[PDB]
Amino acid sequence: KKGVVHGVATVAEKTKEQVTNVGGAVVTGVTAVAQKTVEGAGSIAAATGFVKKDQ
Amino acid sequence: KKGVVHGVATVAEKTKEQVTNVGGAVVTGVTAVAQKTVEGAGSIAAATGFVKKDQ
Amino acid sequence: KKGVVHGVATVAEKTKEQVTNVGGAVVTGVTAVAQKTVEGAGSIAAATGFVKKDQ
Amino acid sequence: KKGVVHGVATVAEKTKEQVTNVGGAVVTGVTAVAQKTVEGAGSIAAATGFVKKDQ
Amino acid sequence: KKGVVHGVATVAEKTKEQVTNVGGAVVTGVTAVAQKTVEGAGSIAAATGFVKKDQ
Amino acid sequence: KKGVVHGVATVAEKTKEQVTNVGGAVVTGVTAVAQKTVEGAGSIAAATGFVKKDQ
Amino acid sequence: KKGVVHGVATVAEKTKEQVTNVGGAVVTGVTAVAQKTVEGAGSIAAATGFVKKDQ
Amino acid sequence: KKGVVHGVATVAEKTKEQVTNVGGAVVTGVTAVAQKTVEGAGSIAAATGFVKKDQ
Amino acid sequence: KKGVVHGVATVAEKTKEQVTNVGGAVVTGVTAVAQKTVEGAGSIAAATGFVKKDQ
Amino acid sequence: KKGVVHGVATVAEKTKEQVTNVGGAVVTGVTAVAQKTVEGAGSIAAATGFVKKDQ
Ligand SMILES: O=C(O)Cc1cc(-c2ccc(C(=O)O)s2)sc1-c1ccc(-c2sc(-c3ccc(C(=O)O)s3)cc2CC(=O)O)s1
Ligand SMILES: O=C(O)Cc1cc(-c2ccc(C(=O)O)s2)sc1-c1ccc(-c2sc(-c3ccc(C(=O)O)s3)cc2CC(=O)O)s1
Ligand SMILES: O=C(O)Cc1cc(-c2ccc(C(=O)O)s2)sc1-c1ccc(-c2sc(-c3ccc(C(=O)O)s3)cc2CC(=O)O)s1
Ligand SMILES: O=C(O)Cc1cc(-c2ccc(C(=O)O)s2)sc1-c1ccc(-c2sc(-c3ccc(C(=O)O)s3)cc2CC(=O)O)s1
Repeated sequence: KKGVVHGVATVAEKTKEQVTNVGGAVVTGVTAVAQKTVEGAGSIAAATGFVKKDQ
Repeated sequence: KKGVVHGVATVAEKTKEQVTNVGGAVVTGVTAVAQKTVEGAGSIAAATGFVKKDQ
Repeated sequence: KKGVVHGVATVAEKTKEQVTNVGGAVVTGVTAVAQKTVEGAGSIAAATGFVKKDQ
Repeated sequence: KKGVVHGVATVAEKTKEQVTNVGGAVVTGVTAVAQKTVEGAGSIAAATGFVKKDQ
Repeated sequence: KKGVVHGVATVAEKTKEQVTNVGGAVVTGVTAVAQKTVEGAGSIAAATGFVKKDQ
Repeated sequence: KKGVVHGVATVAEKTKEQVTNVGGAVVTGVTAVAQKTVEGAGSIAAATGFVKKDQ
Repeated sequence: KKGVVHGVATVAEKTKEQVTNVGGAVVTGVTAVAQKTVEGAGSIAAATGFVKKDQ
Repeated sequence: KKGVVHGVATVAEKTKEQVTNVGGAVVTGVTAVAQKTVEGAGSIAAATGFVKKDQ
Repeated sequence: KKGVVHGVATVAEKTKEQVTNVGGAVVTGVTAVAQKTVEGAGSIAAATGFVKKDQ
Repeated sequence: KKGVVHGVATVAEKTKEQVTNVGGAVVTGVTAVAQKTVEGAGSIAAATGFVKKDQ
């Protein structure tokens, strides 16, 4: 076989899960957050996949 | 087989799940948030997939 | 087989779920949010798939 | 088989769900929000798929 | 088989659900929002699929 | 102060919420159920406050 | 002060929430159930407060 | 002070929450269940407060 | 002070939370269950407070 | 002071949390369960407070 990509690719066979991202956010997984009190200014309480590039 | 992509591709066979994103947000997964009190200015309480690029 | 894409594609066979996004938001998954009090100015309380690019 | 796309495509066979988006928003999934009080100016209380690009 | 698209297409067989969007909004999924009080100026209380590109 | 009750009482001051029940059911709280398919014979799908005393 | 009860009482001061139950069910709290498929005969899918005394 | 109870009492001062139960079920707390597939005959999927006394 | 109870009592002062139960179930706490697939006959998947006295 | 109980009592002062139980189940605490696949016949997957007295 032959393949040429510029990116971003994701090429496969017999594949149970696939995610391609440029951005941005993708949530595909099981996630449970239980929480009782959030205070403070300002605290990232429960972050799973996170990116902060403030300018 | 032969394939040429510019991106972003996601090419496969026999594949249970697929996500392609440029952006942007995609939520495809099970997610449960239970929460009782959020305060503060300003706190990211429960973030799963998150991207902040303020300018 | 043969395939040429410019992107964004999502090409497959025998595939249970598919999402293609450029944007933008796509919500296809099970999601439960239970919440009792949100305060503060301004706090992202419960974000699942999120993108903030304010200029 | 043969396929050439410019994007955004989503090509498949035997496929239970499909979403193609350029925009924009698509909501196809089960979603339950129960909520008791929202205050503050201005707090994104419960966001599932979200994109904010204010200029 | 043979297929050439400009996008946005969504081509399939044996497929339970399909959405194609350029825009715009599409709501096809089960959604329950129960809510008791919304205040503040101005807070996105419960957003499922959302896109804000104010200029 | 003085108080004598036989029950069921609920005596208070400065009190935001009150429920007295003998029975029977009382629903006073925020509740959101979103649901897509219920089958089976016979399955309690989503029960919040529940009592079954079949004889 | 003086108090004599037979039960069930609930006596208080300065009290934000109160529930008295003999029965029976009382739902006063925030609750969100999101659900996609229930099968089987017969399975209690999502039970929060539950009592089964079949005879 | 003086108090004589037969039960079940709940006597207090300056008290934020109170529950008295004989039964029966009481749900006063924040609860989020997100769920995608329930099968089997018969499986208690997600039980929070639960009592089964079948005879 | 003086107190005589038969039970079940719960006597206090300056008390943030109180639960009295004979039964039965009481759910007052924050709880988040996220779940993707339940099978089998019959498996208690996610039980928090649970009592099974089948006869 | 003087106190005589038959049980079950719970007598206190200046007390943040209280639970009295005869039964039965009481859930007052923060709890997060995230889960992806449950199989088998029959396996207690995730049990926090649990009692099984089958006869
Ligand atoms: O609002 C728009 O104008 C954006 C926009 C509008 C579209 C419309 C389609 C139909 C429309 C109609 O019909 O009206 S409008 S598509 C689209 C975008 C796609 C991808 C974008 C990306 S991808 C990326 C990075 C990738 C990798 C990085 C690293 O590694 O740093 S950064 C940034 C951006 C943007 C940014 O600068 O934030 S914007
Ligand atoms: O970068 C920041 O400064 C903003 C910022 C920064 C935070 C940090 C947290 C931890 C940090 C650390 O630890 O470093 S930083 S939270 C936060 C914001 C929350 C909500 C905002 C809203 S909500 C809204 C509208 C809602 C409804 C409208 C209608 O109807 O028009 S407009 C606008 C905005 C903003 C705007 O465009 O003005 S900004
Ligand atoms: O003790 C057991 O055997 C029962 C049992 C044992 C399990 C184990 C799991 C792991 C174990 C291990 O690892 O050891 S054991 S799960 C389970 C049951 C689930 C649901 C049941 C239902 S649901 C229902 C009705 C619903 C609706 C009705 C209407 O409308 O009348 S009646 C009745 C029953 C039962 C009945 O009274 O018959 S029993
Ligand atoms: O259905 C009923 O008949 C029971 C029932 C019915 C009532 C009604 C009220 C108004 C009604 C109307 O108006 O119609 S009916 S109250 C009540 C019960 C309270 C407490 C009970 C307990 S407490 C306990 C244990 C405590 C500790 C143990 C260890 O350590 O082993 S076991 C068991 C039981 C029961 C059991 O054997 O399962 S049952």
